[PDB]
Amino acid sequence: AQTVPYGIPLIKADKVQAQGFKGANVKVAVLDTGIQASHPDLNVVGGASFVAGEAYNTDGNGHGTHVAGTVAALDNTTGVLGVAPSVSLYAVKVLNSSGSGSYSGIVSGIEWATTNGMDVINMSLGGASGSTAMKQAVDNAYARGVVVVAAAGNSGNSGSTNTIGYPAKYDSVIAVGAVDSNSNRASFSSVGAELEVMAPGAGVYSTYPTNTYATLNGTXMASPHVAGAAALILSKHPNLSASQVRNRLSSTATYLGSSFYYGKGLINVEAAAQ
Ligand code: NA
Ligand code: NA
Repeated sequence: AQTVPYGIPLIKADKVQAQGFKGANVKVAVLDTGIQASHPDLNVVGGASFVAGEAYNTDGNGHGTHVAGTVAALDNTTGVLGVAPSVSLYAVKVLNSSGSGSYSGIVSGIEWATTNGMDVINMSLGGASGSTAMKQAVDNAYARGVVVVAAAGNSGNSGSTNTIGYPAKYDSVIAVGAVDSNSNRASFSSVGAELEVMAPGAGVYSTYPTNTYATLNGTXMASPHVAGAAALILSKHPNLSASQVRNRLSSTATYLGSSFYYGKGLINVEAAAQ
């Protein structure tokens, strides 16, 4: 009936859901291409669109629905199961159906999340360059107590070259890498002095536009696993500042190898929310 993607047990998330920690009442914004609100295995509680011509509750591309799915697909008997099934999900469309969006459209997106009280902000987007405003936008969301998690990048390792992208590159933002189901790092995963943790990214199955589920690859898939893990930790220890949460994710991580390719290693929501 319900499929449990490899990532859920990979990061010990299933152990936490067992204790009864599902991330209920935690507000999480997915800053992506929108979310097919009508998907049965998903429940968007609200949000906003900073993209012209399209509401936030529609996904013209598929990316946003897949990512939102990894964070909180309903713990029911249909489709998949997400990392934090009881999270209050927010669709913040800042990327058009082509998967591209402006610095401003994104900054506005981040601005809305903080002002509207999201405890976690997920950004599975990024590019070769950043912005003075974007930098400011994330440092404040963070100073304001939100957990900003972003995708590291699908730029492979170009030697000793830093392929980590923005917004990830910033220090107030968590740069997530990608591992397969074997816990080995996936080839597309970006390498850099900023790679912070690794989460499932290869062959991630989740909800997908027009009431179905697909398998995709990318650090974009890795990212909603830590945003999902932040949610469980916060549901367990509510009065935990963003920094404490950030620390327990990295600190407790399962070492796999060199931090330039792994950061602190694979995550372990169970050790983290301890
Ligand atoms: Na489900
Ligand atoms: Na960062």
